[PDB]
This record gives sequence, C-alpha cells and structure tokens, in this order.
Amino acid sequence: GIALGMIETRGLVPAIEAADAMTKAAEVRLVGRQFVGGGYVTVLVRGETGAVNAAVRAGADACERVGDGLVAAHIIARVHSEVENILPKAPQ
Amino acid sequence: GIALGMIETRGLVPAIEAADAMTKAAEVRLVGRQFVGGGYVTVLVRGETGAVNAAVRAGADACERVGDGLVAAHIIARVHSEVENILPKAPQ
Amino acid sequence: GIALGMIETRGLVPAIEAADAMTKAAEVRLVGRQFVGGGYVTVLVRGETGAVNAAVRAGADACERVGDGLVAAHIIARVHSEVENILPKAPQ
Amino acid sequence: GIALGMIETRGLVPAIEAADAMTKAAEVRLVGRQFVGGGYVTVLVRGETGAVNAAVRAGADACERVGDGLVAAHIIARVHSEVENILPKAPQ
Amino acid sequence: GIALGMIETRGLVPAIEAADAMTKAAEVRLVGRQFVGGGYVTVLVRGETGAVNAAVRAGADACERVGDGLVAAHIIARVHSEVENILPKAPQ
Amino acid sequence: GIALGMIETRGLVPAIEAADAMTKAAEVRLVGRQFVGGGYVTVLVRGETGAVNAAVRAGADACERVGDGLVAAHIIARVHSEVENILPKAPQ
Amino acid sequence: GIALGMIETRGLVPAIEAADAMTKAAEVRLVGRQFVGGGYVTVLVRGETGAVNAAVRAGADACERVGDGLVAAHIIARVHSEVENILPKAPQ
Amino acid sequence: GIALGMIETRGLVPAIEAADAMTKAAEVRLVGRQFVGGGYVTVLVRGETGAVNAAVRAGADACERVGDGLVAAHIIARVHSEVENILPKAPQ
Amino acid sequence: GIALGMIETRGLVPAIEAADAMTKAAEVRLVGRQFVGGGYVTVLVRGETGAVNAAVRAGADACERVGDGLVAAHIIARVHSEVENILPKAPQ
Amino acid sequence: GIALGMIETRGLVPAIEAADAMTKAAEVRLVGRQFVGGGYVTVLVRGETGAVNAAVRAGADACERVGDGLVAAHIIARVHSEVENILPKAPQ
Amino acid sequence: GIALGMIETRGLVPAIEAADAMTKAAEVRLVGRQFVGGGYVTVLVRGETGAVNAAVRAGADACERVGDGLVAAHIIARVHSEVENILPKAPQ
Amino acid sequence: GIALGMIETRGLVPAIEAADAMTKAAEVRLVGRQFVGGGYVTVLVRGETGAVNAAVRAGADACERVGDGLVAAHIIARVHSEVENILPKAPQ
Amino acid sequence: GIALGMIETRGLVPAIEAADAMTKAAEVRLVGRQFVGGGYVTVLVRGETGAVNAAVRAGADACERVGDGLVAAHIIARVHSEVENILPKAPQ
Amino acid sequence: GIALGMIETRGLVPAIEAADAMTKAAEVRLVGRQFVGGGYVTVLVRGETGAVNAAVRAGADACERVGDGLVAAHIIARVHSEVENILPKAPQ
Amino acid sequence: GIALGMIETRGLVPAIEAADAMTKAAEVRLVGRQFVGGGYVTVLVRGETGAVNAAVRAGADACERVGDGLVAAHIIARVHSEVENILPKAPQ
Amino acid sequence: GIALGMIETRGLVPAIEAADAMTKAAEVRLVGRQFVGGGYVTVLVRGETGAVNAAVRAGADACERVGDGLVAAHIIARVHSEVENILPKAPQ
Amino acid sequence: GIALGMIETRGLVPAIEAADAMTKAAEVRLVGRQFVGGGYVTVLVRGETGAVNAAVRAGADACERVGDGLVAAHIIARVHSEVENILPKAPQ
Amino acid sequence: GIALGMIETRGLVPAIEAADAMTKAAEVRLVGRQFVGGGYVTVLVRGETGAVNAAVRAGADACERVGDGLVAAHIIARVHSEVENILPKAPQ
Amino acid sequence: IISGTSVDASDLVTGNEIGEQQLISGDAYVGAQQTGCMPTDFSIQTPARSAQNRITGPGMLATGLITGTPEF
Amino acid sequence: IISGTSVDASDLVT
Repeated sequence: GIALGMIETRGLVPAIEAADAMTKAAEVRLVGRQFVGGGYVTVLVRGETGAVNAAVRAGADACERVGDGLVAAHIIARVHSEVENILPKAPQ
Repeated sequence: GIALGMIETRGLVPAIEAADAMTKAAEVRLVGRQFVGGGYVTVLVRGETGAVNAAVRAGADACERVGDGLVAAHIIARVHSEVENILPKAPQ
Repeated sequence: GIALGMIETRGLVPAIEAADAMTKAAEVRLVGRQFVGGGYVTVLVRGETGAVNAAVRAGADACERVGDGLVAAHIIARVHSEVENILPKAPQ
Repeated sequence: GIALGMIETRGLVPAIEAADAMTKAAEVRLVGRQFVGGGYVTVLVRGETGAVNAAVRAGADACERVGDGLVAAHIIARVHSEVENILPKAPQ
Repeated sequence: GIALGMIETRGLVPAIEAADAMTKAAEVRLVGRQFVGGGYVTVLVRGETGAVNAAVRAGADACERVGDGLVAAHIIARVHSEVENILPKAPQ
Repeated sequence: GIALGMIETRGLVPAIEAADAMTKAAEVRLVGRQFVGGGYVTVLVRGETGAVNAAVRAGADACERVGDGLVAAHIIARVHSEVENILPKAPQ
Repeated sequence: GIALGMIETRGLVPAIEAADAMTKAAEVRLVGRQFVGGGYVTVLVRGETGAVNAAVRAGADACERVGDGLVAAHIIARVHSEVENILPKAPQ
Repeated sequence: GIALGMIETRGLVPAIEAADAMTKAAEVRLVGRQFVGGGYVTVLVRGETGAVNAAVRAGADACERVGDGLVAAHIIARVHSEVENILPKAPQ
Repeated sequence: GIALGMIETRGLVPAIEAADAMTKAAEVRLVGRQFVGGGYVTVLVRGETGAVNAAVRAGADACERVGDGLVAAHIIARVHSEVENILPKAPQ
Repeated sequence: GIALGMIETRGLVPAIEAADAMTKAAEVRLVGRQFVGGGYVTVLVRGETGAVNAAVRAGADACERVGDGLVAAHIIARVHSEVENILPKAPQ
Repeated sequence: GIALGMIETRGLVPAIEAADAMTKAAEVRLVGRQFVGGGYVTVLVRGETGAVNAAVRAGADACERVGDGLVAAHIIARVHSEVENILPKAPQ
Repeated sequence: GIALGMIETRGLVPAIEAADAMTKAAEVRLVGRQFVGGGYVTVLVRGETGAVNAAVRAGADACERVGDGLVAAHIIARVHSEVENILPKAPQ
Repeated sequence: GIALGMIETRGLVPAIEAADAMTKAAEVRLVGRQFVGGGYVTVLVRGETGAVNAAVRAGADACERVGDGLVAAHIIARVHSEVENILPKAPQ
Repeated sequence: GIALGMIETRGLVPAIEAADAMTKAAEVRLVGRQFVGGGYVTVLVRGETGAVNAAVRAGADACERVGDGLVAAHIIARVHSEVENILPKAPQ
Repeated sequence: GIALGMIETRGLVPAIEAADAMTKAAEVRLVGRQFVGGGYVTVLVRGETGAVNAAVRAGADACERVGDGLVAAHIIARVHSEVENILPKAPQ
Repeated sequence: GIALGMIETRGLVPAIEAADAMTKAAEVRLVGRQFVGGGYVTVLVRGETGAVNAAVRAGADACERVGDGLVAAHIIARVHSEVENILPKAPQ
Repeated sequence: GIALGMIETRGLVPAIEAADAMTKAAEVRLVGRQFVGGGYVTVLVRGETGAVNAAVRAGADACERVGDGLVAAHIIARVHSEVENILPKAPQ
Repeated sequence: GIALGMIETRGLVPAIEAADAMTKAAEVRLVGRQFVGGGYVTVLVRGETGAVNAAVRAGADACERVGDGLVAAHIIARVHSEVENILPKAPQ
Repeated sequence: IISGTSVDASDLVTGNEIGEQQLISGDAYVGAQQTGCMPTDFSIQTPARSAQNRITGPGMLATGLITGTPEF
Repeated sequence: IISGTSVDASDLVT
C-alpha cells in the first residue's frame, strides 16, 4: 500500500480498538503502534487510498467513546519519499 | 543546505503531517523525528535557508489543526559545529 | 482488490443493467450473478475500495428505475475469510 | 451485434410470446431464456443496435397483454466486456 | 491504475498549481497539460480510483482561488480504450 | 457505419466526459477531437445510425453539467463526400 | 463555378451541419474550412451563382439552431482575382 | 502604392467581403489577411492614397452588416519605413 | 536606445496605427509586434527614455479611438538583460 | 534554483512589466513566457526560494495597474518531479 | 447542368404546354416525359440551378389553366446519385 | 441493409422528392420505384433500421406538400424471406 | 452561358456605370454596347441564368441615378436562334 | 492612372468647356469624346483616383451653366476589363 | 506629382509644424518655405495629387492651434508651367 | 540632438530671454534666431527629447512676461528628414 | 548625457537603496556618494535628461520609507561648468 | 553571494553586535562598516538571498537593545553593477 | 477650410458618394466635414471569455442509495 | 416501458 492512516489516542486500550476497527473495516496493514510519550499512542496503517480512507473512518468512530478517547485521525494518500524513513514498516 | 527547520508537536500524527507538508512545500531533506517525552515529538528538516523557511511555515500551517497541534516551529540558518552532535543527521 | 460490491434487484433485467453499469463505470470484476429466489437477483463485483465504490454507485443509479428495481446496493471493503466460502469466485 | 435487449415478464408465456415476436420483427438473435425465479422470466436478444431497439419495442407491445405482464424491457447499447460472461451466450 | 482525474482552469498558473497539488496529494502520475484555447488549460492524471479521487479533491481546492480559477474537476473511474487516443500519455 | 455524432463543449474536461460516455454507450468509434478556439472542443464519433443516436444522447447527458458545459450534440446520418474532407479520420 | 458562398458559425458542429446541408442542397464544391479564432468557423463553397445561392440558403437554415448558431451567411457571385489569394483552393 | 488601408472585422466572412469590396472599388493591392486571434480578422490593402480611401470606404460599407461586423476602418497615407517590417507583402 | 515602449491594443488595426504614430513622433525603432491571443496585439519600440516617453504618448493618442482601443501604454526606461529573451529582436 | 514563481496577466504588456520587476528584484531566471490563449500570458521564473519570494512580490506590485493587470502571482518552493515536465526550461 | 425541374399535370396537353414553356423560358434540357397513371404526366428538365428555376416558374404559369391543370411544380437543385437511376436520361 | 422503408405518393413528383430526401437523409439504398397504377408511386429504400427510420421521416416531410402528397410512409425492420421475392432489387 | 441581360439608359455615362456594375457583380460577359438613337444606349451581357440575373439586378441599381437614368433592365434566359443574328457577338 | 471620369452634357459646347476644365484642374488625360445621339456628348478622362475626382468636380461646375447643361458627372475608380472594350483609348 | 499644397500661417513656428505634419502625413515633398512679410510664412509641398491633398489636410489640422494660427490651406491639383517660376523648386 | 524646440515671440528681447533660459535649463544648442517679419522672432534649439522639453518649458516661462511676450512654444521630438532643409544649422 | 540627479537621505542604507533603485530604473551612471556629516548621504547620478527624471523618481520612491528616509530628490538638466568642480566624477 | 544586507545603527557598539550576530547566523561576509556621521554606522554583509535574509533578521534582533539601536535593516537581493562602486568590497 | 480643388463629396458628382458619412479612421483624403467629427471593451464573444472570463465524479451519483462501509 | 438506451428525440440533440 501507499496511503498512510493514523489514529492517535490517549491510552493503549483506545488504540487497540482503533487498530481492530480499522483492520477489520478495509484491506489495510497495521505497520506500527507507537507509544509517543505522555500517554499518546499512534496506530499506523498502509494500504490503498480507498481502503485507508474507509479504515481510518472506522477507527475514529470506534475509539472515540473508548477510554480517554481519540486525539486525531489522519489520512496521507501518498507520504513524501523522505517521510518513509520515519515511518514504521512492521509493528513491534 | 546546512540550515535546520524544526517543528515540535503534541503527538506523532501532527508531526508526520508536519514532516509531509515540510518535505512537500520546499527542497528540505527530513533528517530525523524525535520523541521528547510528555507527548512532544520534533521533526527536523535541512535545506537552503529560504527553502527551510518555506518548508517550516508550510509544516506549521498543516500541523497546527491536526491533533493537539504545533508547539514550536523554528529555523537555525547556520547550526554551530557543536550542535551537529545533538542533531539526528539520518535521512540515511 | 478485495472490496466486494453487491446489487440485489427485483428481477434479472435490472441486475444486468447494474452489472453493465458497474463494469463500465469502474475497474471491478463481475464475480457472480445469483438467483436468490423470490425474484431477487444479486450481482457481486470484487475490486479495489474506490473502484468498488464507483461501481456500486453507478450500478445503483442505473438499475434504480429499470424493471421492478433496486433492493440493495452494498459495499464490504474487506470480507472475513469465512464470508469468502459463500462468495462465487467467477461468474456463470 | 454486441447490443443486448432484454425483456422480463411475469410468466413463461408472456416471455415466449415476446421472444418469438422479437425474432420475427427485427434482426436479433435469441441468445437465451432465463428463469429468474419468483415467476419472472427473462428472454434475451443480442443483435446490432438497430434491430435490438426495434425488436425490444415490438416484443414489449406483443406480450404486454398476454399473461400477467411486462415487468421491463431494457436495451443495452453496448455490453461491457464483463457482463457478457454473466449473460447467456449460446445457441442453446 | 487506469482512472482519469482532470481539472480545467482559466490560465496556466491555476493549472500548474492543480497539477502540483494533485501529484503531491496521492499516487497519480501527471500525463498531460493541454491549452484548449480561450484561456482553458486542462491538467490530466492517471491512477487508481482511490488515488485519483484523493488527488482531484486536493487539486480542485488548491486551484480554486489561484488566478481566474477552477472551471471543472472530474474523475472517470474507468476510461474506454477509445478515449486513450485523445488522451496524452506523458506530459510534453 | 458512416453516421456522424459530434458533441461540442466549452472545454476539454466536458469533451472527455462526453467521449467516454458516447464510446461506452454504443458501438461508435472516436474519430477525432478538434480544438476550435474560444474554448470550444468537438468530439466526433462514427458508427451506424442507431448506435450514433444512442452514443450522442449518452454524451450529451454526461457532459451537460461537467465543466463549462455542452454547446452542441448533433447526428448527421449520411455525410456528403465533400464534408468527409473536413472531418478527422483518426484522433491523433 | 466561380461564385463563393460562406457560412460563419460559432463552433465546428454548426459548420459541419452547414457544409453537409450546402453540399447536399446544390452542386457547390466544399473548398475549405477555416478556424478563425474565438470559436468562429467559416465553411466556403464554390459553384455557379444559382448553385451557391441555393446552397447557402439551405446551409443558413440547417445550422441556425445547431450548437451556438449562425454568425453569417453570405454570397459573393464574383470574387476579385486579388481575393482569390486569401481563399482556400482545397479543404484541409 | 505606399498608402495602407485596413479593415478589422469580427469574423472572416465580413473580412472576405471587405477584401472583395476594397479590391473592386479602386486600384489597391490586397497584401495581407491576418487572424489576430479572438475573432479579429484584418484585411490590409496597399495603393495610392485616393485609391486606398475609396477602397476602405467601400470595404467598410460592404462588411458593416455582414456577420458580426466592422471593428475598424483605418487609412495611413504614408507608413514609416519601420512599420513596413510588420506589414505583410503578399496575402497567404 | 535601451528603454522599451509598449502599446497593447484590442486588434491589429489600432496596433499598426500606434506603431506608425510612435515611430513618426520620436527617435524609436519598432522592434516587434506580438499577437498575444484573445485579440490583444502589442507593438514594442526601443529608444531613449525621452524618445520613448514621447512615442508612447503619441501612440496612445493615435489608437485610443481607433478600433477596439488601447489596453496598455507602458514605458520601461532600462530593460533587464533577462527580459530581452522574451522581447522581439529589431528585425521584427 | 527549484522554486518557481508564476505571474499570469491579461496581455503581454502587463507580463513584460512583471518579468522586468521580477528579474531586477532578485536573482531569478525567466524560464519561459507563455501565451495560454484568451489573452493570458504567464511569466515563469525559477530561482532560490528566497529570491523567488522577493521577485514575485516585486512583479505582482509592478503589473497590478499596468494594462489589464494581474490575474495570479503564485510561488511553489518545490514542484513535484512530474510537474517539471509541463514547465518550460527556456524562454521562446 | 445537374438540377432537376419537374412539372406534374393532370393530362398530356398541359404537360406539352409546360415542356414548351420550360424549354423556351431557359436553357434547360427536356430529359423525359412520364405517364404516371391516373392521368398524371411528369415532364422533367435538367439544367443549371438558375436555368431550371427560371424554366419551372414559367412552366407553372403556362400550364396552370391548360386542360385539367398543374399538380406539382418542383425544383431539386442537386439529386442524389441514387435518385439518378429512377430519372430518365433522354426523352422517349 | 435488411430494413425496408417505403413512401407511396399521389404522383411521381412527390415520389422523386421523397427518393431524394430519403437517399440524402441516411445510408439507405434506393431499390425500387413502382407505378402501382391510379397515380400511386412507391419509392422503396433498403438500409440498416436506424438509417431507414431516419430516411423515411425525412422523405415523408419532404414530399408531404409536394404535388398531391404522401399516401403512406412505412418501415419494416426485418422483411420475411418470402416478401423479398416481390421486392425489386435495383431501381429501373 | 446563353442568357441575355440588357440595360437601356438615357445616355452613355449611366450605361458605362451599368456595364461596370454588371461585369463586377457576376460572371457575365459584356457582349456589346449599342447607340440606339435619341440618347438611348443598350449594354448587353451574356452569362448563365443565375449570373445574368445577379448582374442585371446590380446594374439596375447602379445606373438608376447616374445621369438621366435607367430606361429598361431586362433578362432573357434563352434567346431564340433567330434573335442571335441581331445581337452583338463582341463589343465594339 | 486607371480611374475614369465621365461628363455627359446636352451639346458639344458644354462638353468642351467640361473637357478644358477637367484637363486643367488635375493630371487627367482626355481619352475620348463620344456623340451618343439625342444631343448627348460624353467627355471621358483617365487619371489616378484623386486626380479624377478633382477633374470631374471642376468639369461639372464649369459646364453646369454652359449651353443646354450637364447630364452626368461620374467617377469609376476601377473599371472591369470587360468595360475597357466599350471605352475610348484616344480622342480621335 | 505636380499638385501643390500650400499652408499659410502667421509666424514661423506654425509653418514648421505644418511643414512637418504635411511631409509625415502623405507622400509629398517640401519644395520650400517663404517669408511673405507682415508675419506670414508659406510652406509648400509638391507631390502627386495621389497624396497632396492629404498632407494639406493634416498640416492644417495641426497648425490651426499652434502659434498665432493658420491663414490659408490651399490645394492645386495641376500647376501651370508658368507658376512653376514663382514656386520654390528647392533641395531645401 | 534630433529634437527641435522653437519659441516664437513678439520682438527680439523676449526671444533673447527665451534663448538664455532654454539654453541654461537643459543641454540644447541654439541653432537659430530668425526675424520672421511683422515683429515675430523665432529661436530654435536642437537637443535630446528630454532636454528640449525642459528647455522649451523654461523659455516659455522666461519670455511670457518680458516685452510683448510669447506667441508659440513647440517641441517636435523628431522632424522629418525634409523639414531639416527648412531649419537653420547654426545661429546668425 | 550631462543631467544630474541627486537623492539625499538620512543614513547610508536609504542611500544604497536609492542608488540601486536609480540605476536599475534608467540608463544612468552613479557618479558618486558623499558623506556630508550630520547623518546626511547624497547619491548623485548622471545621464540624459529623461534617464535622470525616471531614475530620481525610482530612487525617491524606493528609499522613501527605508531608514530615516529621504531628505531631497532633485534633478538639474544642465549644470554650470563651475558646478562641475564641486561634483565628483567617479565614485570612491 | 550577490545579495546585500545592510543594518544601520546609532553608534558602533550596536553595529559590531549586528556584524557578529549576522556573520554567526548565516554564511554571509562582513563587507564593510561605514561611519556615516551623525552617529550612524552601517554594517553591510553579502551572501545568497536566504543567508542575507536570515543574517539581517538576526542582526536586527541582536542590535535592537544594544546602545542607541537599529535605524534600518534592508536587503538588496540583486544589486546593480553601478552600486558595486559605492559598496565596500572588504572590511578594513 | 481647404482651398483650391476640393476632393470632398459634392452634390453633382456621382459614384464617389460611397461611405461618405461613414467615419473611417486615419489619414482621410475625404473631408472631415462629410465624414463627420474611447472603446474600452472586447466586442467579439468567446464563450470562455463571455462566461467567467463543484466536483463531477462517478462517486457523486446515487448518494442516497449506497449502503456499506462509510468513508471520510 | 421503454427501458435502456433512449433512441427517442431529446431536446438537446439537433
């Protein structure tokens, strides 16, 4: 995939719900989950632009009422080739 | 391009938006992204000075309403030789 | 692509109009036509999520007034591997 | 001809009437009779556009009062490549 | 991808902005720039239907206030093989 | 066939919509696209008579509301041999 | 025949209509088509004074309501030899 | 013939009639017919001053009510030897 | 002779009139005449700032009420070397 | 440099004024002057980002009240590599 | 001459009157006399469009009150090549 | 061309005009002109169905007010292979 | 051309005006000038019936108010072979 | 020159006054004196256009009140070559 | 040419403007200037009657508000061989 | 210089004041002082166009109120080559 | 040229802006820069009179709001030969 | 680098601060310090347009609170070759 | 007031009346009096110039009908 | 009824 989807949440439990809602919703790959610091967790998905569009909308709707909530839901249809170096390829 | 642009943000979604807008606006190379802690993330770019100015003005605008937003947007046109050691230096 | 598009109709003539519209409008493969019973005919189109969205919307707008009409226009961007065993891989 | 004309009527009898009428009225070939089920029967004619339009109109007028009635009489100027596979394509 | 997204503008400045906005926004390739005449310039991209949908939305918004503005924004999810002859393949 | 469909529009974006519509609706061939001047673009198709009538009613509806609009949509069932000299034989 | 008949129209679709009408209505010779600019197209016929008068009268009615319409319908029974340098000898 | 005479018209049909009336009204020499763009056509004559004045009054009366009309009728009795570079010498 | 005078007019007749007036009124050489599209024509002179300030005043007086008129009367007293590439050379 | 500045105008006289002001203000390079049709003339300059910002600001102020005026002044600090194939390299 | 003029009359005495009147009035060529049936006789002349128009106008007045009278007076400036098979080449 | 088109007229003059309008309105082939007796003349055309429909509407409008008039205008899209014995194949 | 057009005038100045007008208006041939007596002068032109009709109409208006005026303007589409003995073959 | 002045008068005494006046007023040549009949004498001069206008305004005023009077005074700026056969080349 | 143009003025300034406006306007030669006495200066041009009148007209129009004013503006179309002695035949 | 300045005055004293002012106000050369007659003295300077304007304006102000005063003050930025013969080359 | 233009400013920054705006504006040579004391700096330019008028206006507008601003902008078209000694020839 | 950046200060301590702040903020060259008098000191730097922008901004901020302060901060991104004479090449 | 031979139109003369009162610009042999004693607009019409000197797409149609996975 | 492509006259077509 080329499109990036991202859901930031306050806490892991909201983020796991978004990762599940997003991956169930459309054909996107969970490429990373990052603990930013201060209780901010980002879930990142890379797929086609249509799937990433549908996925990120599913995640944002799922995690909004879960736990502390959603900080952000963003789609970047094609990141610059430079931003690829700061993007995870596989979750750890 | 030995100028430096930096954009601190509250969370990573705002920062990837900043890196993307910065590297899409002007001829700036993404050198690094950092996790400061307390939820702070710093994306750093390097290019000719005017290019870095345009890039960081465009990154700030793009990242300002995504997530918790922009904390700082700064340009250091000549970094001192000492500061190069504390700077990421890792497009590669 | 894995997105599924589906147009149930009341008759085979609205369904054939829908299959034609969907195929012409977007890059979708016609995977099957099913006689459900009771005069319900389903047309299933598997492609990429944006393509399937375009196909289903074009098909519905086409078969809406032809014949008895449109019963359903639905998109499932990812179907579970279980729902695959009940989906026809190729049309007859 | 690649054009397709279709007529669905309630019952086999209106269908047979219309189909025979079509064959006689215009230069169309009766590719097929399909029992949609739900007591809907559709008869299909594939021919050059001219004949197809005329035939469809004639069959519709023809079987209209015979049996329960004419659900619809669709005319497709050009079948998309995919739709053909779903369509009956045989002397049978 | 074989979708077609196309923006028509009144002048070249709005169109170079549209092309740049679009090729920065999604996975599309700029294939042509046309001077229609009487101050109409059409920029065309070919990609996947999700990418082109994302690209033409961002391109249309970008060029709307640049110069004399936007005349048309239009996505064709599947172009007929016949329109490929009147469609530029690479930008001249 | 030798019938002639011609769709004039105010732009190339309403003309490409019309060409796609016309060349998907019926068995017509796109013989040319002409830039008249003043922002007038003509897409000329050649097919049998019914085919061209269908194609030019499909093109007109499509482009009526794409870009600056549709100026003309005209069928000429037979063209004098004189007029064939002023008509495009291929779209390049 | 030496007489000139000339139909100017706003666009090419009305001009093709007028050229067909003219060539069909009388024994005139389609001698050229000119794209003036600003969306004006001039079709020029050469025949006897009786022929050209008959042709231009028909062409004026044919293309009066095709596309944008008729700008001018004019007949010059004899052109000065100087003017024949700015007249097309054959259509292009 | 050092005098220049010039009629500008909205279209080529008034310009051709003007060229006919100008060249038949006096001993002038038709030297240029220019498409100026935008539907402006300029027929230029070069003859003795009286010849040119007679020619341009005759051209203006001839093309005033032909097509869209006369934009300008203008005589220049002696042209600077530098304006003669931008003047065509033979009608093409 | 480094200054530029420039008269833009709506048509070639007002432009030739301005060119004549400018070249006659002061020591300026006519370097070029450009058709700009849409009916704009531009007559450029090159001379000293006084020769030129006197020519462009004389020229705008000539062509103000000739034809469709004067659009611009501008003087550039010293032309940058880079701008001379986009400027017609004096044989024009 | 890779920044692009583009000043579209209504006529060549407002674009020669804009090109002179741009080239003198900063170290940019006229990379092309374009006639888009309709009267639109675009002046494209390529230099460093600091230079292009200064040049376009000077150009927009200079040509605002010259002739028919300024349509657009627009800077792109870095165009996509596909937007560089529809950009002129040298003025004609 | 290719134009056709045709006078139909009720009886042969009016037709002979019309043929004499026509041949005398202009330079047309009496090309045939046809006994239609039901006491209708058609005289046909071929000449230039000016000649045939002059002839048929005279023949219409000549035979309007000779015998039973005129059924039709008609002029076809150009006959399709198909129609010339059903036209007499020489009178019998 | 298996469709038949037929106009019957009260006289030969309307029949010849009908044959002219029919053969110039579409790609039909004029096959027969019969004197049926009693002042009935039948011109028969054979072409594709759309061609024939266009031809017969054009013939009927052409010969409605010529002479005594139109008795019948009638299209038969497919003729039985037995009715083709009583149909002429070349106009005599 | 065999048609005769003849303008009689009171005097030679109106006759020369009518001969110029006639020769210029159409493709007629000035065939003779005759001094009748009593100050009547007859100019005679020979051309096609369309040409002579166009010429004599122009000559009648040209010489109606030149000198004493027009006595007669007349057109004979075909002259009897007996009359051609009293007609001048060439002007003297 | 080739312009033609013609003065008709009622007598030879008003014609000789006119010839003297005309041939002293401007640089015109007396090409002929013709006795028309009925007491009508025509003095024809040939010069450039302005010359002939001046000469024929000098002749008319002179002879207006000499003898029986002036009938006509007419300038023909260019004469068809046809009319030159009916014109006197020398006055004997 | 042998026509003479004369402009008398009160003073020398009004006659150097008239002499300049004359020779520029039309194809005339300044043959001389004379100080009549009493504050009158006469400028004379000898040229073809093809353009002499023109210069006088232009000059008069110009010097009528320059200085004290214009006294006489006279055109002679042919000068007698004896006035030639009282006229300045000057390289001046 | 090629420009000409001229001040006519009533007497020699206003003229010497004009010459002094003019020749001190800008770089102009006194080329003549001319006693015209009737008490008119004209002073002529030849310089660059800008100098002559500054000079003539200065001379007008100086002599306006000295003696009988100024009659005319005039600038001819470029005298025709022929006006130069009627103009003084150095003062007397 | 010998015209002097003299901008004076409070400080050297305003003066370098004035000098640069004066030199880019017209064909003038910067002949010196003087520090007069008390904050005052005078840039002096020399060239033809119009060159200097266009430079001293460009300079004044440029430096008007830079630093402590403009004190004096003055043009002298010719300076007395004694004032040349108190004027620098070349900048130091 | 050919861009100039000049800071003006009241006193030398603010100027040395500016020189230091400008030279350490960007890759610029201190080209000179000028004692303008009246206690105005100008520091002039030279480097690329981005380096000069950064340097001047740095210098201004730095010197705004050192001593009497900042009078000016200015950039000349392109400097005329004439001004290079009044600009100091090296600090001394 | 031109004096001497007059090239302006006169009552008796015929054939020179064409375009007598029509105003023709520029040097005019014809008299100013007979012909008689600032255009700021483009007279001709170009359809693009005449009109104005938001997105149509396949996705746009049939909005009410679709059911399925929503997107933004 | 009439279904599918409309061969019938439309106001736009000429």
